Amino acid sequence: MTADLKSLAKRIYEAYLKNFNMNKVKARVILSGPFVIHDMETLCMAEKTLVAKLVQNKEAEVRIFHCCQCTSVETVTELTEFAKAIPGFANLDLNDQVTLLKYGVYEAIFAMLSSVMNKDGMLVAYGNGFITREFLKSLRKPFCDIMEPKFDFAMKFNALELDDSDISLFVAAIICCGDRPGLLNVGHIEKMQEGIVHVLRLHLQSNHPDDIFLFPKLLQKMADLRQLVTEHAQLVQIIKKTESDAALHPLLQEIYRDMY
Ligand SMILES: CC(C)(Sc1ccc(CCN(CCCCC2CCCCC2)C(=O)NC2CCCCC2)cc1)C(=O)O
Repeated sequence: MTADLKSLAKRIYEAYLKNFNMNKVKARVILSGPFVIHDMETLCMAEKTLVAKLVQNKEAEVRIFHCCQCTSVETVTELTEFAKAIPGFANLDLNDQVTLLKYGVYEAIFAMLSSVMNKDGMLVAYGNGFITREFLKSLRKPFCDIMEPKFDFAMKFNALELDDSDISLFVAAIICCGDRPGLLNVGHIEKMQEGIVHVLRLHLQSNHPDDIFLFPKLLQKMADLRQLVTEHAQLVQIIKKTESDAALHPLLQEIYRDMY
């Protein structure tokens, strides 16, 4: 790993630490011991302290869904800044930057969600709440079907024991996929992708000498995320169609529009 490549890995890591409010070290410090949301009584208590304005109120499941949409809008914003640290990203055509982020953001979201999940629940609301996995399963259909596949992905992803230095590069690689539909400058993106993937490979070799297959394991996780997002988008479409009170924020509507 040349000084240039080591420096690119550090640039990407620092961009991740600066641009995401939650990092995995911070999340683990908190999860080691937030207000616990495990039932309807504690949901409504948390709403009154953490999202006071939101609480004529909607059904609980629809309130939770609205709050989730707010966090997605914010994460999409954070991922947009972050992507500028990727060599060549800001030099790409504005329209290609849109296409890459369009397909990439939810893969990045579900990868990063793993850092705040354990087998019993997830840290939420900027580190101030913890919602149990069983509570989310108790919601009425279809809302109970949103988070469980994400916990299942996260348990196996977390068993890889990645740190923030690895995850920042993996999120950059997700954004760089040169096989998204609609790309204008596939060739330049493939070269941008190759550069990030090359740094990811070398960094995993340095940082995880104990796991000689970690790079292909992460390529497979990328593919698993793409399929997780496809399925997620299908469920979101069901909710939007069948749930009168579950309208999508316009930014998220645009992200899902014509996605899959
Ligand atoms: C919104 C759809 C339509 S479905 C969808 C998508 C994503 C999620 C996970 C949202 N979430 C829980 C946010 C929970 C808020 C909490 C609810 C109870 C009262 C207190 C506030 C959360 O913490 N996300 C992290 C954010 C940091 C970066 C990693 C992701 C849930 C549903 C979408 O597709 O966007």
